[PDB]
Amino acid sequence: SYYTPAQVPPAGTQVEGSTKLFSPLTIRGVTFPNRLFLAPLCQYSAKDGYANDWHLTHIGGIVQRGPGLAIMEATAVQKVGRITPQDLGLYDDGHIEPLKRITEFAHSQSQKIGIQLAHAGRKASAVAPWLSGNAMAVKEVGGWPDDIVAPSAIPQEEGINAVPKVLTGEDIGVLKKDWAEAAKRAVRANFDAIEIHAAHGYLLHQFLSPVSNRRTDKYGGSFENRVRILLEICEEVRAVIPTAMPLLVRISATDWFEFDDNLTKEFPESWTVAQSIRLALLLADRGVDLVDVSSGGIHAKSAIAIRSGPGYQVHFAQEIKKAVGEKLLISAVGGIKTGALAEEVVQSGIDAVQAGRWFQQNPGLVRAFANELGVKVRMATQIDWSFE
Amino acid sequence: SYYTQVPPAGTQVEGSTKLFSPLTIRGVTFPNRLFLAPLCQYSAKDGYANDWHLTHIGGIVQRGPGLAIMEATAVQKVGRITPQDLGLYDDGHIEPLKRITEFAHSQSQKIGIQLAHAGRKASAVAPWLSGNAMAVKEVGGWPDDIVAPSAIPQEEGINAVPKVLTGEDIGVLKKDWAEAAKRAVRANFDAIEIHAAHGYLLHQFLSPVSNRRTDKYGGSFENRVRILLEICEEVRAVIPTAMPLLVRISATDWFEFDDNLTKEFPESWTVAQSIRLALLLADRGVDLVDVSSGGIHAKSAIAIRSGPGYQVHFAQEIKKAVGEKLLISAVGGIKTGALAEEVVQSGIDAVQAGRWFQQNPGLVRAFANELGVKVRMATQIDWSFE
Ligand SMILES: Cc1cc2nc3c(=O)[nH]c(=O)nc-3n(C[C@H](O)[C@H](O)[C@H](O)COP(=O)(O)O)c2cc1C
Ligand SMILES: Cc1cc2nc3c(=O)[nH]c(=O)nc-3n(C[C@H](O)[C@H](O)[C@H](O)COP(=O)(O)O)c2cc1C
Ligand SMILES: [Cl-]
Ligand SMILES: [Cl-]
Repeated sequence: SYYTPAQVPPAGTQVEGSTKLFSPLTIRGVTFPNRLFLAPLCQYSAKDGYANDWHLTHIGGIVQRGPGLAIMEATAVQKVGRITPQDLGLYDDGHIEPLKRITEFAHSQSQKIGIQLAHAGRKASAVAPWLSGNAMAVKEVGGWPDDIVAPSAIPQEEGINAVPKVLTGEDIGVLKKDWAEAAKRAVRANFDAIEIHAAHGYLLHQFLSPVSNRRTDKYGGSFENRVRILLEICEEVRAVIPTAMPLLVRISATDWFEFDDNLTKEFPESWTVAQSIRLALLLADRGVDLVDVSSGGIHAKSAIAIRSGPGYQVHFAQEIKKAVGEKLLISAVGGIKTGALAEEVVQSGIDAVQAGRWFQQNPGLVRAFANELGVKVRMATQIDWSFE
Repeated sequence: SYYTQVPPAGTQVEGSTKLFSPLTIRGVTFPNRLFLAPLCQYSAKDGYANDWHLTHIGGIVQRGPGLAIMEATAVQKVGRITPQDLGLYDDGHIEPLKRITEFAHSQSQKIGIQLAHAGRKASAVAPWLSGNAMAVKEVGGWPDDIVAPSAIPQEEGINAVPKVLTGEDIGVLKKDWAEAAKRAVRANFDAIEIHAAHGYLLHQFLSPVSNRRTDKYGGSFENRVRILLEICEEVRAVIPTAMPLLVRISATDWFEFDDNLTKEFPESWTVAQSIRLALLLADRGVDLVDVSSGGIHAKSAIAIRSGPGYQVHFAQEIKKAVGEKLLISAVGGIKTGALAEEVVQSGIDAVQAGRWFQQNPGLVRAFANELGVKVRMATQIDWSFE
């Protein structure tokens, strides 16, 4: 073989330097070149759940610049489980082909790509956040307010959201099968990893939290009952995806009520960090490789933790990681917006960090972090050449 | 109508800089005067655009350059710079480029493409392999088939000696430039640029260093500019009258600024000739000239340099000479918003940036921040700042 090109590592490889952040991480059959992941970040740009060239150019522009793993936004496992009418879906076989075009591009760059499987439950059929932080998408704009579902018939915010329909046991069986089928579709779309969304007040968190889950069947009313649907979904997803495939779960570490004097009185039973630790070990027992630690979402008084400060919920990730040790990988997310902070989080014992907004603000976040840390991390050949 | 506006990304929503003020050419309005300069990606096979080009251009267009000019795109197969260049020499090239213009248009953005021919600098390797070396046939090259006005290699002992274009070859070449322009129109580009710079084919005719012909295409100024004037006429005859037509020139071979190089190359391409040419181009429906420099010789490299605004003065000299008869853009190290605004406030109509966009696709927002103004991004991108 003549004129063989010089071999190069994937973009995102630490070619000079010894930071932990830009050191590789292997989970089962996949090696990520570094531990700075793109967090799932809804784009509100789809019709009928299909990815289009917005998603391809958005994700592709970031993947050119070497995140260790690029996790695609919340992708609904049921049509009625979309957050907005503009969400991605994996509930139709037709969804596979456009997503495959994105994974193909990532793989042309020798990059790793994942997707977050999701269901919004009682927070479904809402409008994009630039229209409202919480308002219904009515049927005339593609909404389905009459068809949203939940563990209990309680609206997210009364007077704003539709009252959800209560899932029956049969409905829960169908839901679990649909989660598994969406996972099978993600595999057919050639994703390298899958994440289950169990956070941010969406359907699985609605079962986890006694604030939203008032059921008295086997899916509510005790810790074992409240985590049951998530544990069952993890088992059934693991049963249908390759054993080589990393399985991630994103959780809300707490409803935050436990940390405020008044809110604890108002909601004396809620989802808490101690329950998250207990849950994390049960997840590890079912083949979940990594848990990403966010927080919030279950109530108007408990927003999704999208905040303005640095590393604002790293401490939850650290408490969980201290409790679980090497039995489970942990990633932190939230305001991890400089290289110094990202490296400090992983040096403290956290296995990886994720950034969401900071990648959309700066698709070259990896190189910014590398520059701050005084190390060299390869970009795409064309991009590195542009610095000449 | 129930449940019913935002301006395009790149619109100055607060502030009064000239840089982020709109510019109208014929039937097209650009929301600002910061353009993405043509920037080869060396990522194509057989001239076809692919998802590298789509994700590269799309990621920049999301962030609102007034006009995104796509890289040198060959009008003949043998006119590619490298075997990895884009082409518009085959109808098959239309649909992949159409996907890119479709995405730009979904963002209400304007997109152009640079039609090009490398002449005696064709069939070279990508620059990270060599600044100048032949792509041999075994790696997709065509050294035996490169063409030029005169049988003189770019660098002797490095580049193949080119075949001399005959009169009939020149007729075919002009028809191929026009056919590529027709294909660019069918791919739904908003604007077209003719590449007449950087030592490539049309500059090879312009400069007496490379053009030693004694037919009607060499040996005098009128003869040396002839092929470019004729190509501009042929292209204008086949594209919409509403379409902006740009030309990129090399302002000079640089030999005129050094006594020894003037002795060694007593006739070369010069700024004064660029001024004369610019007015002839304006007469033929060229709307805007972008001012670069260099390329014709090892002793005259393409001006890709490390300093700020390093050939702004050529653009200013040409703009002073042509006045309102022609629009002028500057390029080269225009890497901060303060500099870009100073350049346009000196009378230049627009500025272009190449490397600085690939380094930072959000260059527009960086420049706007430095200037203390607000320039809209795609809705999703502006939302990510909440
Ligand atoms: C516009 C937007 C969309 C988001 N979409 C998702 C999503 O689809 N899934 C998810 O789990 N989190 C989502 N999040 C939360 C982020 O993944 C992330 O956890 C949060 O923004 C904090 O990290 P950051 O400071 O790096 O952005 C979103 C956040 C924003 C601002
Ligand atoms: C990698 C690379 C590729 C380029 N490709 C082209 C091209 O296709 N056509 C062109 O006219 N100029 C091309 N240029 C020159 C640029 O358009 C630009 O004029 C030059 O890089 C200086 O401007 P800048 O400082 O903004 O990069 C290229 C430059 C580089 C570094
Ligand atoms: Cl979310
Ligand atoms: Cl060039």
